[PDB]
Amino acid sequence: KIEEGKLVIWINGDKGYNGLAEVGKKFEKDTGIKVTVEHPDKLEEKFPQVAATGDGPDIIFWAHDRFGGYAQSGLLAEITPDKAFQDKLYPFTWDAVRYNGKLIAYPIAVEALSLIYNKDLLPNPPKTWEEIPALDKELKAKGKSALMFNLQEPYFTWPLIAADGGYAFKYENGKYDIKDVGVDNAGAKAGLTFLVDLIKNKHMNADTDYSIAEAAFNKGETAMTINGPWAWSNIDTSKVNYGVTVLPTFKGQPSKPFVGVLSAGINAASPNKELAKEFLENYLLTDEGLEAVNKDKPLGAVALKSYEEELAKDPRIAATMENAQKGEIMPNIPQMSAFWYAVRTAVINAASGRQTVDAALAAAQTAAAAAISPQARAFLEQVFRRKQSLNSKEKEEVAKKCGITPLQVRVWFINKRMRSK
Repeated sequence: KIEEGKLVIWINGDKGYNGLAEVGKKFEKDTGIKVTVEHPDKLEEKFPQVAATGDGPDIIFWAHDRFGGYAQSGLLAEITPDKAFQDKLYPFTWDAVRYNGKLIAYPIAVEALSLIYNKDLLPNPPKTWEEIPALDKELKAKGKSALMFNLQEPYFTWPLIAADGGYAFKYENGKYDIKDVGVDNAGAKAGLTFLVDLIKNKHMNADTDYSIAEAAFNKGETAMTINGPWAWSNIDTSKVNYGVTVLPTFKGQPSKPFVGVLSAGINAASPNKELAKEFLENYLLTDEGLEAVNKDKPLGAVALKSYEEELAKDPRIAATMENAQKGEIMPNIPQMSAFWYAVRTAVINAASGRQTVDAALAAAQTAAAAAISPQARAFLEQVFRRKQSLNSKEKEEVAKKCGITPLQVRVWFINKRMRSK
């Protein structure tokens, strides 16, 4: 589908989509072409599902880590800005959206998590994770808690897991080794054990999610939280007097948040590629365009040099970049999705007691390193249960929705049907 003559954009609900729509209005006013902005739930999972059949938005916004998978599946159109335009954004942001030699998206913002604390409840935030238990005990005696953050998404817990040595994929020569995962090494175990101990010792609740953590902090119930710039807006309206700073250290090591580059990709099936290019290059990626988005929900640090250097005057932005500096820009390779799913499961199981820390991370390593991820395998079985044979078109479709190779799909089905007698 995807109607030619207009632009449909998808951006996560925690971002300034209303601000983005304002940029869209400007675009429509100048060009006459309508821009509709939508914020579907689980949009990063839905995109492959719809784009696999040539449908979906013309433009998709998400951190660069999901884009290598999309590009590998041929769901993203190559972008080719002139050197003049590329010079307007930091070289490392273009690097983040380069896959197999091709730029596959326009960098927008550089996202990194930071420690957010209530200045009135804690004028001096802890420098180490180790201090949190004792700090929490004190606050509890006052009917308050020390720390609350989303424990359901590995994005928020990864900074601690990686602090003492945990890593996603090993960067050997000049590439990531998809078979060398570091979610089960000494550093990862130490990090996760500390997190589980916090929950075990009633310093945090295993079911605390994004909404719960945000409500408690903006209510003055907890002294600290971990989140990104997009959340500053709601805190401002809460009147809570907060500060944004470097994340606590662990075992004397800095927390290492995975840094994401919020980027805009163009659907390979879009019949509005030139219009998408014009919108992104001439309207959004301008000081005026980004400011409009920022006004709705803070983008944090950005890729556009001219705007980043103005934002740099803001201490919350310096804090964001300081944390970004301590962590690392995440890989954009296809396997990142399996990685995230693996850590998500491990943290949830370790925190609930379904698995010991060692058992949880052992399974995480296997899951993240698997040639066919558990998610992909599950999808394959669902399809197989309905049809044990697929033609070329169907195989291509399944692969795209799957985030796996067409040959992988083909051989899996063959192996699945093999018999001996």
